[PDB]
Amino acid sequence: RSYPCDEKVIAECSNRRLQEVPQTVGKYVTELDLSDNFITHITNESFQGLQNLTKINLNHNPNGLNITDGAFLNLKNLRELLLEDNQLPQIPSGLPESLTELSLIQNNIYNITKEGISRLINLKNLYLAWNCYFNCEKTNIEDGVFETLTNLELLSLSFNSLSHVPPKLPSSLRKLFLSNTQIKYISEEDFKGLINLTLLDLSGNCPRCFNAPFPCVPCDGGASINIDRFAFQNLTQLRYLNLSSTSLRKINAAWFKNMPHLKVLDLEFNYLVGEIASGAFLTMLPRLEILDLSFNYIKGSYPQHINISRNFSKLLSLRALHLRGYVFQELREDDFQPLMQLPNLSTINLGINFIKQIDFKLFQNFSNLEIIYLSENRISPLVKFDPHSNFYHFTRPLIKPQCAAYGKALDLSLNSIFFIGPNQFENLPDIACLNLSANSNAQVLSGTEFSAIPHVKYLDLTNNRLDFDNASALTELSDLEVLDLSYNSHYFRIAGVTHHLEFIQNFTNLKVLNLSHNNIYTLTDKYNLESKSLVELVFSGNRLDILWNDDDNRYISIFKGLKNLTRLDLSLNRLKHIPNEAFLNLPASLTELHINDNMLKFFNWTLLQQFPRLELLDLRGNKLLFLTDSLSDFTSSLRTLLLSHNRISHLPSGFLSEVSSLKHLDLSSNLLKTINKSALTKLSMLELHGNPFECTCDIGDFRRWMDEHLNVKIPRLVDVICASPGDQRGKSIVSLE
Amino acid sequence: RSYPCDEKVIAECSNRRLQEVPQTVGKYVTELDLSDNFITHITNESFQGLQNLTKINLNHNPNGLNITDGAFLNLKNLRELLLEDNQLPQIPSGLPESLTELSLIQNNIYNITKEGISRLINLKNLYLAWNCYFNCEKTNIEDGVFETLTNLELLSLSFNSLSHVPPKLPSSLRKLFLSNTQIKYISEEDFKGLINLTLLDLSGNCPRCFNAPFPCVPCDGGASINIDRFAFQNLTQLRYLNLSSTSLRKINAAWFKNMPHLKVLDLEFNYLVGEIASGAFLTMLPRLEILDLSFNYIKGSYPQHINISRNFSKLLSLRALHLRGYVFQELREDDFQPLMQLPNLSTINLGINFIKQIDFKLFQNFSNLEIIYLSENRISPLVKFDPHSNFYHFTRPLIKPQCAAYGKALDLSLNSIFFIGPNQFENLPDIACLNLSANSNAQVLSGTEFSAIPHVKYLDLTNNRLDFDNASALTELSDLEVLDLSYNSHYFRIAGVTHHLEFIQNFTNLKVLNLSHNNIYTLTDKYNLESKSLVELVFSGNRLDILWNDDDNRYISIFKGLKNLTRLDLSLNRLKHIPNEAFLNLPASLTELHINDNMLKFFNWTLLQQFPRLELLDLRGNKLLFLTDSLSDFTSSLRTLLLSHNRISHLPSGFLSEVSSLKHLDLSSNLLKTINKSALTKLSMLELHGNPFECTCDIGDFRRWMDEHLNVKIPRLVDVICASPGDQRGKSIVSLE
Ligand SMILES: *[C@@H]1O[C@H](CO)[C@@H](O[C@@H]2O[C@H](CO)[C@@H](O[C@@H]3O[C@H](CO[C@H]4O[C@H](CO)[C@@H](O)[C@H](O)[C@@H]4O)[C@@H](O)[C@H](O[C@H]4O[C@H](CO)[C@@H](O)[C@H](O)[C@@H]4O)[C@@H]3O)[C@H](O)[C@H]2NC(C)=O)[C@H](O)[C@H]1NC(C)=O
Ligand SMILES: *[C@@H]1O[C@H](CO)[C@@H](O[C@@H]2O[C@H](CO)[C@@H](O[C@@H]3O[C@H](CO[C@H]4O[C@H](CO)[C@@H](O)[C@H](O)[C@@H]4O)[C@@H](O)[C@H](O[C@H]4O[C@H](CO)[C@@H](O)[C@H](O)[C@@H]4O)[C@@H]3O)[C@H](O)[C@H]2NC(C)=O)[C@H](O)[C@H]1NC(C)=O
Ligand SMILES: *[C@@H]1O[C@H](CO)[C@@H](O[C@@H]2O[C@H](CO)[C@@H](O[C@@H]3O[C@H](CO[C@H]4O[C@H](CO)[C@@H](O)[C@H](O)[C@@H]4O)[C@@H](O)[C@H](O[C@H]4O[C@H](CO)[C@@H](O)[C@H](O)[C@@H]4O)[C@@H]3O)[C@H](O)[C@H]2NC(C)=O)[C@H](O)[C@H]1NC(C)=O
Ligand SMILES: *[C@@H]1O[C@H](CO)[C@@H](O[C@@H]2O[C@H](CO)[C@@H](O[C@@H]3O[C@H](CO)[C@@H](O)[C@H](O[C@H]4O[C@H](CO)[C@@H](O)[C@H](O)[C@@H]4O)[C@@H]3O)[C@H](O)[C@H]2NC(C)=O)[C@H](O)[C@H]1NC(C)=O
Ligand SMILES: *[C@@H]1O[C@H](CO)[C@@H](O[C@@H]2O[C@H](CO)[C@@H](O[C@@H]3O[C@H](CO)[C@@H](O)[C@H](O)[C@@H]3O)[C@H](O)[C@H]2NC(C)=O)[C@H](O)[C@H]1NC(C)=O
Ligand SMILES: *[C@@H]1O[C@H](CO)[C@@H](O[C@@H]2O[C@H](CO)[C@@H](O[C@@H]3O[C@H](CO)[C@@H](O)[C@H](O)[C@@H]3O)[C@H](O)[C@H]2NC(C)=O)[C@H](O)[C@H]1NC(C)=O
Ligand SMILES: Cc1cc(-c2[nH]c3ccc(C4CCNCC4)cc3c2C(C)C)cc(C)n1
Ligand SMILES: Cc1cc(-c2[nH]c3ccc(C4CCNCC4)cc3c2C(C)C)cc(C)n1
Ligand SMILES: *[C@@H]1O[C@H](CO)[C@@H](O)[C@H](O)[C@H]1NC(C)=O
Ligand SMILES: *[C@@H]1O[C@H](CO)[C@@H](O)[C@H](O)[C@H]1NC(C)=O
Ligand SMILES: *[C@@H]1O[C@H](CO)[C@@H](O)[C@H](O)[C@H]1NC(C)=O
Ligand SMILES: *[C@@H]1O[C@H](CO)[C@@H](O)[C@H](O)[C@H]1NC(C)=O
Ligand SMILES: *[C@@H]1O[C@H](CO)[C@@H](O)[C@H](O)[C@H]1NC(C)=O
Ligand SMILES: *[C@@H]1O[C@H](CO)[C@@H](O)[C@H](O)[C@H]1NC(C)=O
Ligand SMILES: *[C@@H]1O[C@H](CO)[C@@H](O)[C@H](O)[C@H]1NC(C)=O
Ligand SMILES: *[C@@H]1O[C@H](CO)[C@@H](O)[C@H](O)[C@H]1NC(C)=O
Ligand SMILES: *[C@@H]1O[C@H](CO)[C@@H](O)[C@H](O)[C@H]1NC(C)=O
Ligand SMILES: *[C@@H]1O[C@H](CO)[C@@H](O)[C@H](O)[C@H]1NC(C)=O
Ligand SMILES: *[C@@H]1O[C@H](CO)[C@@H](O)[C@H](O)[C@H]1NC(C)=O
Ligand SMILES: *[C@@H]1O[C@H](CO)[C@@H](O)[C@H](O)[C@H]1NC(C)=O
Ligand SMILES: *[C@@H]1O[C@H](CO)[C@@H](O)[C@H](O)[C@H]1NC(C)=O
Ligand SMILES: *[C@@H]1O[C@H](CO)[C@@H](O)[C@H](O)[C@H]1NC(C)=O
Repeated sequence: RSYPCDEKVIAECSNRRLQEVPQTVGKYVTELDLSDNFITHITNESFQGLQNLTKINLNHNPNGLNITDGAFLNLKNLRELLLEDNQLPQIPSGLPESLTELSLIQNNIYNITKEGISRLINLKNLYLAWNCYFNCEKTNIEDGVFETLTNLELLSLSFNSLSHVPPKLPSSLRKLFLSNTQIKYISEEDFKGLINLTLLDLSGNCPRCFNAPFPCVPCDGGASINIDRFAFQNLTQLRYLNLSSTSLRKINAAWFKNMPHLKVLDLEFNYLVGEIASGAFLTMLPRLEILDLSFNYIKGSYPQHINISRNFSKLLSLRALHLRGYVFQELREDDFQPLMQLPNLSTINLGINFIKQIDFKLFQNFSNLEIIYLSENRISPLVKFDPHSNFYHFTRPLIKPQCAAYGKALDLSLNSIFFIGPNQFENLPDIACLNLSANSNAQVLSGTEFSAIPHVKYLDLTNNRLDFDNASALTELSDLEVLDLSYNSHYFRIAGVTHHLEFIQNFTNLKVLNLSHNNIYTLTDKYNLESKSLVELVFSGNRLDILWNDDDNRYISIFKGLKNLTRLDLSLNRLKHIPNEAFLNLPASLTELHINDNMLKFFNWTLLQQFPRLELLDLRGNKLLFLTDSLSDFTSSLRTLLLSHNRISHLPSGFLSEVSSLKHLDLSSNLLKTINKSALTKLSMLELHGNPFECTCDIGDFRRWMDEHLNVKIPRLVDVICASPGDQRGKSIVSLE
Repeated sequence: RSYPCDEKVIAECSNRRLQEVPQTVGKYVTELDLSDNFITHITNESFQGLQNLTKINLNHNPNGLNITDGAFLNLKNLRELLLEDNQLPQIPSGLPESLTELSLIQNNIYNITKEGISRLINLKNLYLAWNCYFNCEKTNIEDGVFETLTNLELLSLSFNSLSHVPPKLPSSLRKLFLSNTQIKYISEEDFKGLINLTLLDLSGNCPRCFNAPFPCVPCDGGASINIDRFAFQNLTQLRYLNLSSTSLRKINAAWFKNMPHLKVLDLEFNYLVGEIASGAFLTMLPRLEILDLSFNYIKGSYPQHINISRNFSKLLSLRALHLRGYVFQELREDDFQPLMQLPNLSTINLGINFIKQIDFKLFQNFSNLEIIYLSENRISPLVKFDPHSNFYHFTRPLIKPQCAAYGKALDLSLNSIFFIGPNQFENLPDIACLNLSANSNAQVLSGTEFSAIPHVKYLDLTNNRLDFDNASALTELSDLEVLDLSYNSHYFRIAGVTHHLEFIQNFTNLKVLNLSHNNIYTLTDKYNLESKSLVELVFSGNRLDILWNDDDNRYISIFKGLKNLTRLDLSLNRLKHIPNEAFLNLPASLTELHINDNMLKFFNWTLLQQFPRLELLDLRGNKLLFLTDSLSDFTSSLRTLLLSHNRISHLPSGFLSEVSSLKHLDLSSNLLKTINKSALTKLSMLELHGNPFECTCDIGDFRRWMDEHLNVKIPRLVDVICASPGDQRGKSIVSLE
């Protein structure tokens, strides 16, 4: 059995509290990840007899790291070497020339000398970020240090006190990163011989200090980055340009004269309100797809409308427009006239703009609109950290891909819609995906509210105060497949009416329903509970304990009518015990059942006979004390059984040698002391970490079983620690002799 | 020493896990509180030799309670008897006739018979609430059961299935409570002989269901409470009338014809929008002081303005007007014209109305306005449970009394003020108290924002995103005494500027400052830190650990400048150790010092010599392991010393016999095993509960000290449990022989 690393050939050996490099690693290993360990020393004997290695990860070691000269030199096949967050005072000496990837981020490297990297001619990707950052005083770049690296495609020098663009850069460069490098002025000679440059990042130089995870210092006298007219004169191949947080007031149109392939342009966190109103540079970008002009607002300025230049109609290739934090009161049809002529424009981002009123008729004017993002605005009822991240642009999808896949998406979440008005969805396009999350919506749903958009397939109504007790609630949305009513708190509770879940029956296509954290302790559905389409139900964070503890036993067949249900989540329901009759009434069509994070003192395993389709049973975070011995007689379909964070002290005799269908069995964080031969198949995984094991002679039977059943993978063996005796405490069960 | 009760003559014996009534109670005791105990049986021998008792509290027993016939009959001086939440099936038989107060709330009493209460002629206050509630089917009231009780002033029958008003009620009645009693119709004969009635509560009968902590069922066909024109024709002495949640659409003015003393009128949770627009009943209330018409809104109706009847000018005695949940878009000067002529109107409650715009010039039109409550509205930047509770009306003060005491109060909390506009406080009265809490205000304070109201003495700016790095921040408010910047998260952090607390110096009257949970780990104030007015600083939930762990020791005199400081809160600062030099730099003028809920491993008691005014030292929730023996040489002013929730295993020899000024010493929830004679004055209190005491022969020395020092009060002796041996485990240290 592979110890302490997990073989897959890639060997995962990260976060295992290793004080030194393990010599128990196989010679056949090509990739070794030793990150997040307490390793302090690296020598030539650390990777002895490992010529087959290509990738070595030694990040965040310890919790600095001492590396001898030519410690990696013996490895002729080493191509990737990650040495991030190691507190290295300089570049490691005698590095192998075979390297193509090198990452030296978050170290104390203040000098980029020829003695360290000039020998490495095979380097393709080089990362030297967060080295001389707020310590430093200036990063010493040796004259023509990168000139010898003629095969360098990517060079990241971001987050370093540079002041000036490094001279004598290789012509092979395709991606250049110089973010937060204190470079105030850019000249024509800075990017002269870079004919193959596709990416240029100059963000955070003379910045507009906002919500940043890193220290921000703006330039003296509110100064902007000074870029010469002829600075980007020979960057014909540039596709990506990042000029975020550069305190720009004006954009010279001449910068894009010899730039006809520009695909992405980042201009967020600048002072360009005037440039948005009249932009000459907009006629210079016919191949631009993504444009970000976010958080460009004037401090204390709340205008009536957004001033969009007519030159926005010249952006023929535009697919995405990000106009967050412009801050304006009203959006009219006339204001967005230049964008209406754009054929590829599918995404509009108007989040965090505090817009009070929008003339929603303007969105059906667009040719190919797919995403309308209006989150964190003020629309009211209408009546009659990691360094390898994009810090200034949001990479996360604006709408959940599950929602957006159905069709036209509209996000009206975190607004002032405290009730759905009769003209709320007036003159709106054919929306298939709608988000009305955290609007504090206290609407009594009757089946008249969503009449204007009756083709919604995915509806997010989370964190509201909605009333869906009426049988005709949401019935106007016949094509509805997904309904998310998570964290909904009833504001007009009626005894003998709340909760009335009769509305779900009327839907012919509703497959996914989530009424989690709704605080359902009362049901009034006289007849239970039919839905021939529903496959997934999330009933987590409710009060099933109250419902099933009922003296009259009224809610005994609460989910019996859902004869198509495959997944059921009953977690966080404060369940101490499930009545035998109530469990038998659960749909026999279930494949996945979650009863985790409850207070279950006991569980009737015999009742599993009425569930012949059950493959997954989640019983984690409960108060279960014992297990069954005759599990084979109750189940023959169960594949995954999660019993972690329980009070199981003994494994019954003939448990593993009963269930033939079982593959994954989690018994971690329990009260197991020993595993016997009698208790000891198609099992592929067995979790046992965080158990108080007695490392004596009684554990010997289970150790022999581990060597006899090598295929049964036991994860994180280092966390399978002995509780007693004192001399064996701390050590792993596999480390015994 | 009094055990298990604490003598004060009133004997507190509540929540002490008592399975039976203690016989160790003194005969001199007049008041005994045995509530929240596990007592199951009550007999005539339970209170034997206690003739001096007047008040007995047996509430929430157990966690029902079995009482024998005439168990209390032997007590001739018993006047008050509380028997709440005891699961009593009927009224206790053979109760003493001497009783004046009786509470039988939250029991299973379904019958009010003559055999139980008719003998009790001395009864003044009777409470029979939550007895026949949602079980029941109807509460059986015997004909003329209350008729014999000719001395009854208060009768509460609230939360019981009554259906009809009980006939033959005593003429002595001053307060009648009939809330949520299923009484749909009120006739002239219901309150005929009640000439001395001052209070009538009929709330929750035919209700408008809302966020109620109790079950709510509205009347059939949206029915309102039917009150006869002459139903209140003889209630001339009525001062308080509660008609909340009665689904009223119209108020008959005839109900107040013979009611000239009505002081308070509750009409919340009804459908009286039309009545507010035109109310004939308003001319019938000249002596009315408090009027509540909250949550009267029309469902789905968001009107442009509030329609206030001109008859509101006839409410000459009005002091408070509560108009929450009316729901309207804009408030104009003309809309509040009838209220402007009212001389006593001091409080206006317009909370939860979603008002987008208010013409703030209308508030200076009022004669004696003191409280302007506009919380939970939509004002944006202006540019160029217990049964004895009032369930329908808010009893809590609208503005904190400490704020309101300074003068005219304005509450604009939980609104849309994301920045302070130039016309935000345009045409506003002389405000001395302002609340701008939870507005998500990201304003860069410069000293121009609060220009229109420069007489603010108390300013609440909690839960915002404010920037106060500018030295001229809030300096326009020269008379400012209290500034609350709690939970403020800086949205625009600048390295070398954030945090800059230079603004505090300019204030000549700032006494109290609260910058708690501001996450202050960086300071840039080149010179520390003068303020000759500040007496209290709350620096809790910050990062003093980072500030004092500084390699250059820049923030060593962080609070030295505040030469008037008496109270300093340094809790939740993640402090593991305080540097000796940094502690000496704290103000000598201090009287109260809180360093609680930190991670302090050690504390230098010697440094207390530079603090001759220190009376209170809070060191709770820390990791302190040992104490000093020569405390007398370091302090002679210390009165209170809180050391609870620490790791103190030993009390040094000559600790109590050193500090003569010490009165209160808390050593609870520690690791103390025994207290010696050598370690064993003006001490009045000594806390030691939750300590692992070794109840052997070594504890005997401390037990003798307890009997010798009876004046040194040890609270909750039942919680001072032995850890070892097994036979003594669970028992109290005072229970040993
Ligand atoms: C200024 O603006 C520029 C341009 O917008 C930004 O540049 C981007 O920066 C991000 C973050 O550093 C880059 O993202 C990284 O891309 C790597 C390559 O992935 C591409 O190629 C593979 C195939 O080889 C595709 O599968 C994939 O879809 C991509 O097309 C990834 O390897 C990186 O992944 C990392 O994160 C993930 C998720 O956490 C981990 O699982 C990985 O292990 C890994 O650590 C990452 O996604 C992006 O490529 C850059 N743009 C371009 C065009 O190259 C600047 O960041 C921005 N500056 C600032 C300061 O904001
Ligand atoms: C209310 O309840 C609903 C229903 O449960 C919730 O919606 C589901 O949320 C889960 C996440 O919690 C979604 O599942 C995730 O989908 C990701 C994307 O799936 C597509 O892409 C992958 C490839 O990347 C394909 O294999 C797949 O077939 C899909 O086409 C997956 O990447 C996620 O997988 C990862 O996490 C899971 C654990 O969650 C691991 O088991 C995986 O190994 C993997 O690491 C994941 O499956 C799900 O799609 C959502 N469903 C719907 C209909 O939206 C709501 O979120 C919930 N609401 C609230 C507020 O709680
Ligand atoms: C930011 O920081 C400030 C300053 O610390 C906080 O404001 C103070 O908050 C405390 C409570 O946390 C307030 O103290 C309370 O005052 C009440 C009223 O006292 C006045 O009236 C009595 C007579 O009724 C006078 O004797 C007294 O001198 C005052 O004039 C008291 O009733 C309270 O007592 C309760 O607590 C004590 C223990 O502290 C118990 O012994 C009592 O039995 C009782 O239960 C209490 O003393 C204080 O007045 C506030 N000051 C100001 C200026 O507002 C802010 O709350 C804080 N902000 C946030 C968001 O945390
Ligand atoms: C409807 O609108 C609401 C509100 O706008 C929206 O809720 C938001 O959902 C997102 C996505 O689920 C939440 O963001 C997440 O935040 C957690 C931390 O709290 C992160 O872990 C998430 O992922 C990050 O980390 C991953 C790596 O582990 C990355 O791969 C990934 O790119 C992320 O960086 C994620 O960011 C967000 O917190 C909520 N907001 C609120 C207010 O609830 C909801 O999802 C919308 N629904 C639909 C159908 O669009
Ligand atoms: C309907 O309105 C009336 C009048 O406003 C409400 O009466 C008030 O009820 C509360 C709680 O029962 C009383 O307060 C209690 O007073 C005692 C004695 O002072 C005190 O010991 C308690 O701690 C508590 O403060 C209050 O006195 C009483 N008002 C009057 C003038 O008697 C009634 O509660 C309302 N009904 C509902 C269901 O909301
Ligand atoms: C300024 O406005 C805010 C927001 O309304 C005020 O905060 C509110 O403070 C009160 C207590 O003073 C909290 O209400 C209740 O407190 C009782 C305990 O006294 C508790 O039992 C209730 O459950 C409830 O919490 C209220 O939650 C709190 N609101 C927020 C958002 O924090 C603030 O006190 C006002 N300041 C001044 C100076 O008036
Ligand atoms: C001086 C000034 C401040 C702001 C201002 N105040 C805010 C309050 C909250 C938030 C977000 C809202 C959603 N959740 C996270 C925080 C954003 C802002 C902004 C802008 C858009 C950055 C706007 C203007 C015009 N002037
Ligand atoms: C159908 C309908 C619903 C509402 C409606 N929506 C709300 C959302 C939140 C809150 C509060 C706000 C502060 N925090 C606690 C909850 C109150 C309301 C109300 C009223 C006043 C009850 C209003 C009208 C006219 N029609
Ligand atoms: C690094 O290791 C070498 C091993 O020869 C040792 O001589 C040197 O002192 C070590 N340096 C540090 C900083 O640990
Ligand atoms: C770009 O470089 C080429 C090669 O030296 C040259 O012909 C061309 O004139 C340069 N562009 C500009 C605008 O100077
Ligand atoms: C984007 O627009 C161009 C015309 O400007 C068009 O040729 C191209 O096909 C569009 N892209 C897509 C993905 O359709
Ligand atoms: C927007 O739509 C309206 C109505 O169809 C039309 O009159 C107007 O010309 C459109 N404008 C643009 C630029 O799409
Ligand atoms: C349920 O919705 C329908 C449709 O609007 C409405 O007629 C009916 O009155 C609603 N039910 C209740 C109880 O209000
Ligand atoms: C769920 O219902 C659909 C029809 O709406 C059906 O195709 C599917 O097979 C059903 N699932 C099960 C497991 O019966
Ligand atoms: C399981 O439930 C059945 C009834 O459905 C009952 O006969 C059996 O005794 C139960 N077993 C346990 C362990 O409670
Ligand atoms: C109450 O106590 C008496 C004591 O004489 C006993 O006879 C009776 O059975 C008890 N009843 C209950 C319900 O505990
Ligand atoms: C009730 O009021 C009427 C009219 O004022 C009066 O005639 C009658 O005597 C009153 N009854 C009592 C009991 O006061
Ligand atoms: C309330 O108003 C009346 C006149 O309607 C007046 O006589 C009385 O003094 C006022 N109350 C107070 C407390 O001033
Ligand atoms: C309100 O104040 C304005 C301006 O002083 C005045 O013209 C108007 O008559 C006032 N109205 C009332 C009813 O107080
Ligand atoms: C500080 O406030 C003053 C007064 O408005 C302003 O002139 C000054 O520019 C502010 N400081 C900064 C750094 O903006
Ligand atoms: C503040 O300190 C000065 C020092 O001269 C003193 O005169 C003044 O009384 C103090 N004020 C308060 C409120 O303690
Ligand atoms: C307390 O601090 C002083 C210096 O101010 C030092 O001499 C003394 O040793 C310290 N005592 C402890 C217990 O650290």
